[PDB]
Amino acid sequence: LPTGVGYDWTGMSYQERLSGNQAPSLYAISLIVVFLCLAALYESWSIPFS
Amino acid sequence: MPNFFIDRPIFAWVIAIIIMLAGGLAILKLPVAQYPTIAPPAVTISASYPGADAKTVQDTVTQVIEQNMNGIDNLMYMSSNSDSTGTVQITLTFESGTDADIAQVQVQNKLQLAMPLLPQEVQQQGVSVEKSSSSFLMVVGVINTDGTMTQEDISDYVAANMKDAISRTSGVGDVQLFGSQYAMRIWMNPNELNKFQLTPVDVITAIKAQNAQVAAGQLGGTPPVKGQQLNASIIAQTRLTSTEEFGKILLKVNQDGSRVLLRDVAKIELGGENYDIIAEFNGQPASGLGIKLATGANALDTAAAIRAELAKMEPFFPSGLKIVYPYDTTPFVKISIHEVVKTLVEAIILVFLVMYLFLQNFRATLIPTIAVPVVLLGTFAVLAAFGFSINTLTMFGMVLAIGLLVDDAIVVVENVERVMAEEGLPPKEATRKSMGQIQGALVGIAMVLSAVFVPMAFFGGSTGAIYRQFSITIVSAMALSVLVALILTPALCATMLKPIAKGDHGEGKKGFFGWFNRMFEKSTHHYTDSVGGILRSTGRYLVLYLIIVVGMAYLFVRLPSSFLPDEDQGVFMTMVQLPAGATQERTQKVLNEVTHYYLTKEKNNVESVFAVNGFGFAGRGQNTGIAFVSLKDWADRPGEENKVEAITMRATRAFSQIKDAMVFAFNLPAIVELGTATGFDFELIDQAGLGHEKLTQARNQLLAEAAKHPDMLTSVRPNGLEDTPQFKIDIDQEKAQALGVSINDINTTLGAAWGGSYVNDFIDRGRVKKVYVMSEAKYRMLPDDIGDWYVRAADGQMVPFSAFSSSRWEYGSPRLERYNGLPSMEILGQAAPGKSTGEAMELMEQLASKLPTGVGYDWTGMSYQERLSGNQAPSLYAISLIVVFLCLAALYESWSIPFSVMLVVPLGVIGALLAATFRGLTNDVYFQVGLLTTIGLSAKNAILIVEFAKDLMDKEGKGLIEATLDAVRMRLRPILMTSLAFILGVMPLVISTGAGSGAQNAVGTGVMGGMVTATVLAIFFVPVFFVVVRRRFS
Amino acid sequence: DIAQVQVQNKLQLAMPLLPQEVQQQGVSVEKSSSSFLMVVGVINTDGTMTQEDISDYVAANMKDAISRTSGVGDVQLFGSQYAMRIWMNPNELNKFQLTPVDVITAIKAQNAQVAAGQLGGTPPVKGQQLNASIIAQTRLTSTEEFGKIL
Amino acid sequence: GADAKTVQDTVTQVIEQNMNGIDNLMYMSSNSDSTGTVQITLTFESGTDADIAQVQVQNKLQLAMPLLPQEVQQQGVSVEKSSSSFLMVVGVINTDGTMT
Amino acid sequence: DTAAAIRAELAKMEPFFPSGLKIVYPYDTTPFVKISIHEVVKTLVEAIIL
Ligand SMILES: NC1CCN(C[C@@H](O)COc2cccc(C(F)(F)F)c2)CC1
Repeated sequence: LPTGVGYDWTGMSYQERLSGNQAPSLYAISLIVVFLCLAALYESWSIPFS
Repeated sequence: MPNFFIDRPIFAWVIAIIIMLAGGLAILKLPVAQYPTIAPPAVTISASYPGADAKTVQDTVTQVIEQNMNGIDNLMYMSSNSDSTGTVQITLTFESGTDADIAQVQVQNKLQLAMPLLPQEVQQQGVSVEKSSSSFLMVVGVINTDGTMTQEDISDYVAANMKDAISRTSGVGDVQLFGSQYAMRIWMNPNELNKFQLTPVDVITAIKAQNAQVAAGQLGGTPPVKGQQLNASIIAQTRLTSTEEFGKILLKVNQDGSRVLLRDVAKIELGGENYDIIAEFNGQPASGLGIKLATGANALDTAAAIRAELAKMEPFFPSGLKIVYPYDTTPFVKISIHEVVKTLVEAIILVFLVMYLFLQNFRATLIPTIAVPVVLLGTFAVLAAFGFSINTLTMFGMVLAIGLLVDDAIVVVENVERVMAEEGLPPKEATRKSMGQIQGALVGIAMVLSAVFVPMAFFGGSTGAIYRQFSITIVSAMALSVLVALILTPALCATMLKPIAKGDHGEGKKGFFGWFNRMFEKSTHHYTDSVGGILRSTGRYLVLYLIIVVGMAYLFVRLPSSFLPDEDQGVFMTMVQLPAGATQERTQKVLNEVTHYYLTKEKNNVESVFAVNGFGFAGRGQNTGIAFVSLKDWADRPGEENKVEAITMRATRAFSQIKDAMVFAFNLPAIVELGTATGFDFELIDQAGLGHEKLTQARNQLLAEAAKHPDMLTSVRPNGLEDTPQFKIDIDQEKAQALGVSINDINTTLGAAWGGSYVNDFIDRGRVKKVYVMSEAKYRMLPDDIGDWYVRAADGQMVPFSAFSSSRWEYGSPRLERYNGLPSMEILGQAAPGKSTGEAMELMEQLASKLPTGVGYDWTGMSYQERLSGNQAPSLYAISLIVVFLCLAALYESWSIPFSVMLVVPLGVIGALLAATFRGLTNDVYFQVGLLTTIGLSAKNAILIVEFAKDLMDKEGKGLIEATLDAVRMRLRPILMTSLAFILGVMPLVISTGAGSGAQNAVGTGVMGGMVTATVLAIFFVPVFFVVVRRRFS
Repeated sequence: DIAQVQVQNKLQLAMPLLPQEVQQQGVSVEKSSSSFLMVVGVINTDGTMTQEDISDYVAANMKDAISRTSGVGDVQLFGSQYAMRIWMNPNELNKFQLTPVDVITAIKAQNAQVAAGQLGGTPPVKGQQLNASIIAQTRLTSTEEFGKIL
Repeated sequence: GADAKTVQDTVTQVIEQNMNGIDNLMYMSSNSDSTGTVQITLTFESGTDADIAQVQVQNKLQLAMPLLPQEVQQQGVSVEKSSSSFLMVVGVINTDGTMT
Repeated sequence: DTAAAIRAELAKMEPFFPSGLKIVYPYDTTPFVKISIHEVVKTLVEAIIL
């Protein structure tokens, strides 16, 4: 479009964009948390990695 | 717990990783501000009644609003000012912890119901309720370097183009315009008005009639006919848009057929809504935006965003328009926080170096280098959890807690090291033995330091809010340090430390390290022998301890008290006060002299001067002014003579020679949200409707009586303006009726001509702007100009003001004050040197008790806080002392041994007091928190010494003297190395002289002195206390 | 607090439609118990003050501060504050061909405080040396000035 | 009686000027109608206390209220928690046909 | 607490009253509350003694 006209998402689309944006960080944090829990419980890094 | 995590090092590492991740998340998400919310929440009501004196505003606005300020929750007090400029300013102060949003909504809601009772002009101008408990994050000035734009033009441009985008910047909480939009000014000529048979009333009526918005209707609107096909909105008369349109307004058509327009009887232009205040930046016209930071926002990021937005704006500006920053204290905040962070990092590095010097082991040194940062990150996480921010108080509290953190890490690592070097056990078994030795002591120490530091969180008022930051920070740091010492440090010792031979303690090494080991062994032997000799003659050293306690009490009573050190923030202020009746031009001349002096005699130090003519502090008028002087960067102002204190002293000395003006230069308070010192704010209330004159007489009597006590009260002065001449127009309404002149017309003519009248709005370039009608300046200057104004009568003949009104000169107040809804006068003072604030307050109460009947008094401001939180300290610390005794008795399973530990407080207190006294520092907040930290470290050392001694006495058959000597021998090294690390860490704070050096010196000098004397004295006084206690109570 | 906030937010929509007398008297929104926390009476032992004098003293010197005390939800004055009372005589109004409308207009015109402006007010002319507030008609303060209203 | 442009410049712009700086504000959308009506919906972050947000919006709206036309003030500027979806529609008819 | 605050405010007012003016408390249930709670506390102490 011409210069000076931008866009944005509002309402349902805003929430959809937020969910999509924050999904990968959620996955990374959950994987890290599970890895740390396994390392704490089984007293190892090999078992968490496997 | 220590044994659990020695077999599970990975679980300890997982806990540490969780703590570090939480701390990092907090650091990324924490707010940053110079100070937290310290002032009690306050809500301020502002109204304007143009052209009105103080009494008119007070009787028509102030009292009406004050009589409706009922049913508002958590209100400490209320005060109000009514100024001769026509403005009422009412401040309602609520208790700390009150929800500022709820207080503001309640205040405005009670005012919305009071609104119908106010004059229509006040309603038209609007009454605004705001939060005055906060200050400006930044001031962005806009100047014109070509002279093509006046102050009004710059203000209008800033309003139209800059205010919106600045307000939309992230983190910006509020934007106040230093100016106002354009206003359609109608400058009336009384001669032309009389020539064309007109008055100001006619001008206002014509403007209202011919400049309005009319609701027209709609074509084919519902309910329509059964065959309508077109529906359109009808547009009709709309507001005017240009000065030419206003000039064409028709006032009357003469009999001969001539047309009288508005331009015929007046000049039409685009001026300002108000002309009371003129802002200049280095002598050039200037406008500005005052930006307040939003709640929970990062001050540094917000300032950076504001600057980025301004830089984006720069290209589109009209030629000659420039952006300046007269009040930029953000650099001070940045440098202060950076200095604190550098202090923390250098403290960690020095801990590493001292650990390597004393233990000569790389992994042992690494262990604290891991432990301490974990505790710091956890402390950041804890601050974020409880809704705290990164500010000066919290960061200095962290600096203070570094001592305890490093002490814990050093204690654990050094004890494991010593067990390895003595018993020859491997790292795991040695760590088990060490933690079995010291874990109960660590837990008891955590409890004791909790008892020591928690009570500060329960102080009341602004001082209590200040102390709560340190309390929470240090308590969280200490708790996390203890948890780390119980969880991670044992695991790190068990997994990282290498084995050491049974008999190896560095003697066989060569070089500097071998020499140091031999010297330390010899010093330990000498110290052990000296302690053994001391224990044979404990009575002499008990007498010496009594001497130390007496000296401590003497120094404490002789040490002056304060709140916060005054800082060189790169800016300061200069107030100009001219005599009563001085006009804007005289104040402008004086401010020009001040600006010339600052830009010539201090050109090497001053970067710019922002002179505001029209309002100073504690008043606003043509005779008052304020200049905000900005200094160059500290790197460009080296030496004591080039700092704010010296510059202000020199400027005041230079300005003392200015005649017919009081010009006084001074520095900002530590927290600008409070104007506070070692002084008192006192209110003298008219409790029986005596009147203004009797209240003035009572105030004068009180001032004389206070001046008759120079040894206790200093500079007791009123915080207000004296009565000034006023011009009274006494209208004889009988003559007006006889001449057929309506008194309403007379009053409207007088007010519109001399006071100015707001008529209605108009749409300029798509923005609503006010329309003002006022007399042209030439005809409303002097009393004689009153004769130039005529008013039509019922007969149609003009009558002069002299025909139905007389004039004279009287005396009246240019500023009327009320406290708690009653007339009042404010008196500021301070206790004389060597006298406490409480004594000055008591003397002022005694002097007030001898005042005329019907005159009461009250304490407001900091005096109110003093009167509430007066005796709370000693009780809070008697509770703390009792809880410490109980915790120590639990730890040692003895009702008497706790005293041997508790008797160590004076050893550090005396050193802190001596260091403060020699350097001349005061008993301020930073000194007190450093004193508490020194007491905590000394108590920790004494607790460990007594624990070792009692363990030797009980778990082994060793005697009292033998156990004490062995305990002190074992504990000498960790004590000395921790003290060395902390002292070297605080050297930069002690020696600092740059930005933020006031707080740095206040924190560092007391810590240095207390730590030095605690380390020196405790190492041979704690054994004496333990031996004496065990002998007397066994 | 929120209940009162919402109630007042709805009431400020109706306020413009209420009669001007109701607005001038003052619409109030309280959040208080329906029963008195206490009753603070005021008497005169010497007997030198009438009930009206005591009521006026309580209203003018005691009621407002008590209403501002925290926790006080509502205050009911067992009496009333003083006001300047004009007891009209219809026979004398008819004698001079006057009505209560004329009396009210005269009171409004001759008992007022007017913003009269300033000497040397801003924007001033160059060389202006004097700045003073102009004082004009002030509100009457006694029961002798109202009696002199023409 | 004011078109969309005039009411926008006189009301909507003035009101939305002061709406910046309110806590937890995701965004805001306003519309100005030819009948002089103005709506300004401020959508806050999920989990925000709606009552506190309404109180803050009222506090910021006071700073603009006196700057609006007197006709607006006579009609009244309302601030209230809003929803954009109908929970239900309850219709009413007459089965006799007697009522219009 | 509100009754205590009211009494404190009245105490602040009294010094400036006209001659003969006096404050009385024709209706106040707070004394009943004080004596009731005190009586229950007394019964507790006597119960411990018994
Ligand atoms: N109509 C307008 C005309 C222009 N001025 C502007 C001055 O207020 C700016 O001066 C300052 C600068 C910095 C801080 C302050 C503080 F003290 F308020 F924090 C005041 C106000 C009224």
